[PDB]
Amino acid sequence: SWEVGCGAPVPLVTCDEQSPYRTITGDCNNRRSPALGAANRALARWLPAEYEDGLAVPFGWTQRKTRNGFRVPLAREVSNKIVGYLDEEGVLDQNRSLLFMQWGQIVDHDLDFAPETELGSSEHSKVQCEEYCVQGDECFPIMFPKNDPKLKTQGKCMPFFRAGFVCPTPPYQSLARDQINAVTSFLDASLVYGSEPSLASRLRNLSSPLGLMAVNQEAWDHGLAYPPFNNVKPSPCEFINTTAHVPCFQAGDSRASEQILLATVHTLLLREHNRLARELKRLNPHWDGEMLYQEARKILGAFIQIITFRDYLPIVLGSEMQKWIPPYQGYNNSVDPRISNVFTFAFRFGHMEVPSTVSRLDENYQPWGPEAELPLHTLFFNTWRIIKDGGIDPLVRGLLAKNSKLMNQNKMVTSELRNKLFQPTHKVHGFDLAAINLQRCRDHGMPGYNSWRGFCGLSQPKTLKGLQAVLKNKVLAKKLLDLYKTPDNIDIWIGGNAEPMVERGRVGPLLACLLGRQFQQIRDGDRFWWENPGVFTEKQRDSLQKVSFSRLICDNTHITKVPLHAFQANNYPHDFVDCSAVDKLDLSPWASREN
Ligand code: HEM
Ligand SMILES: *[C@@H]1O[C@H](CO)[C@@H](O)[C@H](O)[C@H]1NC(C)=O
Ligand SMILES: *[C@@H]1O[C@H](CO)[C@@H](O)[C@H](O)[C@H]1NC(C)=O
Ligand SMILES: *[C@@H]1O[C@H](CO)[C@@H](O)[C@H](O)[C@H]1NC(C)=O
Ligand SMILES: *[C@@H]1O[C@H](CO)[C@@H](O)[C@H](O)[C@H]1NC(C)=O
Ligand SMILES: NC[C@H](O)c1ccc(O)cc1
Ligand SMILES: [Ca+2]
Repeated sequence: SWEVGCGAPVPLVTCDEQSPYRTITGDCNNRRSPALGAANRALARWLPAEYEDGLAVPFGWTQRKTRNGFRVPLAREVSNKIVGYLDEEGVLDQNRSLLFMQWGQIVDHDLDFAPETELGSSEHSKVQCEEYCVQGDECFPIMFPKNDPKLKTQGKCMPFFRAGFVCPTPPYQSLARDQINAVTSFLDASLVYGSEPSLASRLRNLSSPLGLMAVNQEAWDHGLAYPPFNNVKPSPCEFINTTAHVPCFQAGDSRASEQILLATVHTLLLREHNRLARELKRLNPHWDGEMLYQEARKILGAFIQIITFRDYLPIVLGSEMQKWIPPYQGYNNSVDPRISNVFTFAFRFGHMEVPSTVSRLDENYQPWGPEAELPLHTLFFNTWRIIKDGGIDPLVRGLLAKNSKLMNQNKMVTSELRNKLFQPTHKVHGFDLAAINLQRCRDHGMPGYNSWRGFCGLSQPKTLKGLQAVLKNKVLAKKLLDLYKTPDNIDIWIGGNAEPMVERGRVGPLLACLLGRQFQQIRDGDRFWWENPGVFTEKQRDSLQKVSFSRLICDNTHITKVPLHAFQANNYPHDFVDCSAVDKLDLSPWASREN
């Protein structure tokens, strides 16, 4: 064991038996194993890690080390030969709104986050990766192949730093490297409220005992709130327009400002917390701030759970939904509610659903201004377009009226993500999320595509024609075998996303299984699930079900025309109704009288 820099948590905390609310960290959810699902613990390993050295090192690291007898291809080569495409025409999903993509990023962010170590690294090590493309320690650069346009204009590589892990702790037993999940595994609004005490406290409005989340003091949205700005230099949201000097938002999850629709969604969630606190106070003016914060949080946590499991999962999983996520039976305390490492790659299917543009739409759902449509890449780390240029209402309208990209075997990831991605700590709109996804797959020691096929009770192709029949695509299978030379060596991100979609869904069979299990586990294994007997009252539960994204939008913006089913492709004015024709969240059953 080399003296490599690493972060390892202790990390223990004590538990309260009677507590009616979740902890911030997610500790104490499970009584028998209180750290299960808590943040800052290892991602769970559904199958043993697969490293080149049966050790931390990742496949692709040493030149002369093969995987199953073949060299693994460069992540950027796979990306260029398989993931990329020119023509954006015909790629939109005729029956998914762009809100469908956006919820998935939201749900992803609630559940997992494996930050790189590099933030905790010496400046000489950061600059050595970028400036010289030299592989060492964490630094694991994505090298360009020879016929790559980025060679000519960017250098010999893209920088990349290995994910954080729980660092060797005694007895230096032979355990493979285990990456950290930095947020709570429970679907618990941790992206709004935080997964650590210190952040969760900074986000709160202490000053007024009304249980409010802190809001921006420097700017407002026709009176409605924005999240506070976050103080830290450098701020990537500053770097992208140094004239506008509008920093990133400060939210319960670090990645909130990564793109403008995510920030929009986080802004909707904040507002609902505050709206709930106010109305609860009215009902219960005797409740103090803590009680009002906790009861609102709890309501918002259920809201995310209902929207995800009632509205989102059925239309991702389609015909496999019932098989993996059958109706609820109550809290089972022997279920592992931890997020698996493989899930953090499975759920990147979202990436194939991101389209190349974003639109702002007026109150007649017509283009908001002369440059109302914008290219996705101009919107990475871009808070100024919100603050300065119309607020969230136009952006929300385009989440409703515009469409997600459909996954498609010869048009996988838009070039806005595949060539023009911006990352903090690098200066250029020049990165490739697909390449990064593959490198990270390796970084995490992921078993290859057949291991997971076999895990999920599915066949394991060994030849070209085997592969063709599974992918139902001769040319893609050809390109894959040319790169891999086998299917055992195909990285799970690209293998799982290549399979045609299941009926009524938007992922294939392998991903539906992987995702399927995970979500079933995080519902069944959660002591605070909204429907779990005892968490809410009977009467509370009849109000809670009524929720809808539509209602969330009406309540927290000045939009009055929304569809009933928001994840559907909805075209206005046909599929749009007056806000009034939509159910509310009835808060009466929260009035807790003396008697
Ligand atoms: C413009 C929209 C989006 C962009 C630019 C984006 C970009 C990124 C980037 C750069 C990462 C970190 C990659 C790494 O360091 O390994 C990431 C993480 C991730 N993204 Fe996205 N993403 C977007 C939306 C989505 C959507 C819609 C989904 C799925 C619905 C999704 C799923 C994920 C997952 C699962 C992770 C891994 C989180 C983890 O670290 O555990 N993302 N995204
Ligand atoms: C659109 O999708 C929903 C599932 O989200 C489905 O119920 C409906 O039939 C779909 N419409 C069409 C035309 O496929
Ligand atoms: C805290 O709430 C009070 C109203 O109760 C408000 O005037 C103040 O702006 C809030 N502070 C922050 C930082 O949101
Ligand atoms: C920067 O923001 C200002 C407004 O604050 C705007 O007029 C300008 O076009 C923006 N520039 C870029 C390069 O995005
Ligand atoms: C609880 O989960 C475990 C997982 O192995 C399973 O064996 C058992 O069927 C579950 N119990 C109930 C009552 O659902
Ligand atoms: N927070 C900055 C970083 O580039 C990032 C941004 C967005 C993500 O979804 C994941 C990671
Ligand atoms: Ca969570």
